[PDB]
Amino acid sequence: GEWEIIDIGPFTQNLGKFAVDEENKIGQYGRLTFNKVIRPCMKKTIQVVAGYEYQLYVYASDKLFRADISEDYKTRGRKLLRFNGPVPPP
Amino acid sequence: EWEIIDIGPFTQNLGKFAVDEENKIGQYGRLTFNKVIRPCMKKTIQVVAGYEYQLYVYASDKLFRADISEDYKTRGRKLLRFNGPVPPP
Repeated sequence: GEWEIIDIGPFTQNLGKFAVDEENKIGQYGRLTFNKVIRPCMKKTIQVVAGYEYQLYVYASDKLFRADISEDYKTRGRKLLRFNGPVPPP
Repeated sequence: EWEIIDIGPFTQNLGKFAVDEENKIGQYGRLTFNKVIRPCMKKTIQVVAGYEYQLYVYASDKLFRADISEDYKTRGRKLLRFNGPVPPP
């Protein structure tokens, strides 16, 4: 899935020291002294959209070509990947 | 993951764009756009944006629930949420 349980080893314990240090910046509680991080530790790998790839059958100078073009997500920046032909119609 | 889209203006526009970019590299001479025909396929590309971490941390003998985010590209980290005290898991 998207969720995964991790070891409470060092990297994790160091995630703990960060939490408290940032908590101390806020100070909602006392001057929190870091003790330890315990099981369970949940890690959510966040997947988002980078943009797309379009596959075309396009007729150029009456010749059937297959165009592979990409487009970026937030910028709509498009780039032509491949362009071969002529190719058999589908 | 794979998607089929119609061949409307948007898609024809994609075709006008493609040819025009081929004219630049000109591996097939000067080509003139006619039309884009079925089928049109669209693939969505997903990349990792970063991570969220759910921790159970002890602070001054108090058990808290902390949520941190960490950013893929930059390793940048932020404390989303810090509540407590909370009963042991």
